Amino acid sequence: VHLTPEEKSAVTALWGKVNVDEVGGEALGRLLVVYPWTQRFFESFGDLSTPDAVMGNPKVKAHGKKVLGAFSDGLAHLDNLKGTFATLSELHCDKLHVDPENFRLLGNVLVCVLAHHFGKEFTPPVQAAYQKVVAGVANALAHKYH
Amino acid sequence: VHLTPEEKSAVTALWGKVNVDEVGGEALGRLLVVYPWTQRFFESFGDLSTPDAVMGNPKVKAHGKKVLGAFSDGLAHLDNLKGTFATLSELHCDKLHVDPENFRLLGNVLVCVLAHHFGKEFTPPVQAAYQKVVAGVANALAHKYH
Amino acid sequence: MLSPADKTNVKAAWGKVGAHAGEYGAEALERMFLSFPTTKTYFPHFDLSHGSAQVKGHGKKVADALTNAVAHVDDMPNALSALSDLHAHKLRVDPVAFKLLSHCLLVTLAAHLPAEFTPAVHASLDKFLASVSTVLTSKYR
Amino acid sequence: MLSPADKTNVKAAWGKVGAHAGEYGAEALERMFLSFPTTKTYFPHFDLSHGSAQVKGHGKKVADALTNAVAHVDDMPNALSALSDLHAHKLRVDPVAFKLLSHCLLVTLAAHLPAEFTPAVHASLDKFLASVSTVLTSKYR
Ligand code: HEM
Ligand code: HEM
Ligand code: HEM
Ligand code: HEM
Repeated sequence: VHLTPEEKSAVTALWGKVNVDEVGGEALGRLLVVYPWTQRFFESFGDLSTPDAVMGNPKVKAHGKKVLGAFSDGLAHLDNLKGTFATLSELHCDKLHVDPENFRLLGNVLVCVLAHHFGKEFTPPVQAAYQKVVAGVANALAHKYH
Repeated sequence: VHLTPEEKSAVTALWGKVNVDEVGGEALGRLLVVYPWTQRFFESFGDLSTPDAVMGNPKVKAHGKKVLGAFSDGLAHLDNLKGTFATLSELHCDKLHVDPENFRLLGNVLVCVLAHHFGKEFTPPVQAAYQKVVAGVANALAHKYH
Repeated sequence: MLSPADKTNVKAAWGKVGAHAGEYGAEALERMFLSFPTTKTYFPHFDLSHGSAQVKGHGKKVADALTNAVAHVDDMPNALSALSDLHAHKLRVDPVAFKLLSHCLLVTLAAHLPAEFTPAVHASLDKFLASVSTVLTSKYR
Repeated sequence: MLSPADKTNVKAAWGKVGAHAGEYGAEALERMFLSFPTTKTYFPHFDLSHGSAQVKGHGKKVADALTNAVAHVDDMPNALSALSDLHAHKLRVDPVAFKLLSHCLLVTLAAHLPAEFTPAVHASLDKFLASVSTVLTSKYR
C-alpha cells in the first residue's frame, strides 16, 4: 500500500530478524486469550480453557506458523496485496466463514508481539509502517467477501 | 467506489426526488442531536441545548444545505470522489480539524433520513447502494488527512 | 444509561411497532445481509434468499427479545441474562457486528414510522440499541 | 468486567511501570500521532513534533490519571468522574479514538516490560483500558 521507501525498508529489515515460528505461535495464541470469542473457529484444536493451555497447544502453535508464513510471503508483494491474497480471501469467506474483523484483531496483536520481542528497536516510526502493512493485509484478506 | 450500473441508477434515481435543502438540514440537525459530541465544531451556531433548538436553528439549516449541496455534486462524479473532494479534504483536516469518523456518523444518519422520507421506496438493495456511496464519500473526505 | 425521557420515547415507539415486530426484525436482517455482507459469515447454515423462512423465523426471535427488553427497561441486564450467556459462550459474534444490526433496525424503524421517528426518538432508540448491545456483549471476557 | 485476577495483573504491571509512567504516556501519544494521524485533529493547539513539551506534559497527565484508576480500580466511575465530565461536555472526543490510544498504550507497555507482558497480563491490561475508556465515555449522551 501507500508505503514510503524509508517505510518499505523499515519493515523489511525488521522482518529479516523475525522468528516466524515463535512469533506466529505467539500472535495467534495471544489472539485466543485476549479476545476469547475468536476461539469459535478452533473448537477442534482441543483444550483452550486457560492461557497456558492455549499457549502450549501444538495445533495453535502450528496454525500460527502457517498464518504468519502466508503473511510473511505477503511482505514481498506489497505493491499487490490484493492479488497475492485473493484465493485466501475467497477461502476465508466461502469455506471458513471468518468475519474479517478478526484479521484486524490479529494485526493489532501482531504489532504488540513485535513490540514485545524487539523493544527499543520497535520505534514509533517503525510501528507506523507496520500499522499500514497490517491494515493493508487485513483489507486484502476481506476483498473477495460477498 | 465499485458500484454496479444497476446500483448507480438506483442511487441517481432516488436522488432525483430529494429536496436537498430540507434533507441537508435534517441530516445535520439529527447528527447534532443523536451524537451530541459533534456539537464541538459548532459553538458559534448559538443555541443547541434541545432538539427543537437544534432542528430549527437557521445556522444548522443553512450549513446543512451547504454540506448536502456538496455531497450532491459528488453524486455526479462517483468515478472520481477523491478528485472531487480533494480540496474539501484538505480544508477539513488543516483548517477545521474535523476527525473523519464524523463523516461516517453523518453518512449513517443520512441513510436513516432517506429511510424516513421514502418509506418502502427505500428498499434493502437501494439502501445497500447508498451505504457504499456514503462510505466512499467519507473515505474521499478523509484521504488528504496527514 | 437511559433517561426517563428515553424510556418513554422507546416504549412509545415500540408500542407503535406492536404486532409488526417480527416482520421488521426480518427486514432488518435482510438489510444487514445486503448492506454488510461480512455479517453473512454468522449464518452459513441459513438460506439467505429474499423471503427465506429461516430469516423470518430468526427475525421474529430477535424482535421478541427486543420486545422483552422494552417490557423490562429498568432491569435489562437480568431480563437478557440468558441471551447474553448464549452470545458470549456459544455464538461468539464479534462486537462490531452488533453496531451493524443496530443501524439496520434503526433504518427499518424509520422506514415504517414516519410520524414517530423524530430526532428525539431516533436518539432514544439509538441509545436503547447500544444498551441492548452492551448487555449482550458484557460477558464476552 | 474486571475479575480479581485482572486487578492483580493490572496493579502488578503498573507496579513495575513505577516512575516511567510519564515517559510511557508520552511515548504512547507519540506512537498514536504517527500511526493514526487523524488523532492529531484533537490537538491543533499543540506542537506535535518529536520530544515537544506539550506532548510530554500531556503524557504525564494521562499516565497520572491511569495511576489513579489502577489504585481506585474497585471504584473507577467515582475516581474518574471529573475526567468523565471533562471529556463529555468539553473535549468531546470521538469514542473510537479511545480504542486507538489504548492500543498504543499497550504497545508501549509491551515494548518496555518484556517479562511482565504475558498473555494473561496482556488480556487484563486490554480489559482495563477498555473499562477506563467506557468510564470516560459514559456521560456522552
Ligand atoms: C493475518 C491474516 C491471516 C492469514 C494470512 C491467514 C492465513 C491462513 C492460511 C494460509 C490458512 C491455510 C489454508 C489452507 O489449508 O490452504 C489459513 C487457515 C485458516 N485460518 Fe487464516 N489467516 C489469517 C487470519 C485468520 C484469523 C484472524 C482467523 C480466525 C481467528 C483465521 C482462521 C483460519 C481458520 C479457521 C483456518 C482453517 C484452519 C484448519 O484447517 O483447521 N485466520 N489461514
Ligand atoms: C458529507 C460530509 C461533508 C461534506 C460534503 C461537507 C462539506 C462542507 C462544505 C462545502 C463546507 C464549507 C466550506 C467553506 O466554508 O469554505 C463545510 C464546512 C464545515 N464543515 Fe463540512 N462537510 C461535511 C461534513 C462535516 C461534518 C460531519 C462536520 C462535523 C460534524 C463538518 C464540520 C464542518 C465545519 C465546522 C465547517 C465550517 C463551519 C463554519 O463556516 O464556521 N463537516 N463542509
Ligand atoms: C440486537 C441485538 C441482538 C439480539 C437481541 C439477538 C437475539 C438473538 C436471539 C433471541 C437468538 C435466538 C437464540 C435461541 O435459539 O433461543 C439469537 C441467535 C443468534 N444470533 Fe443473536 N441477536 C442480536 C444480535 C446478533 C448479531 C449482531 C449477530 C451477528 C451478526 C447475531 C447472530 C446470531 C446467530 C448466528 C444466532 C443463532 C442462529 C441460529 O442458528 O438459529 N445476533 N440472537
Ligand atoms: C486512556 C484514556 C484517556 C485518559 C485517562 C485521558 C486523560 C486525560 C487527562 C488527565 C487530561 C488532562 C485534564 C486536565 O488538564 O485537567 C486529558 C485531556 C485531554 N485529552 Fe483525554 N485521556 C484519554 C484519552 C484521550 C483521547 C483518546 C484523546 C483524543 C484522541 C484525548 C484528548 C484529550 C485532549 C485534546 C485533552 C486536552 C489537552 C489540552 O488541551 O491540554 N484524551 N485527558
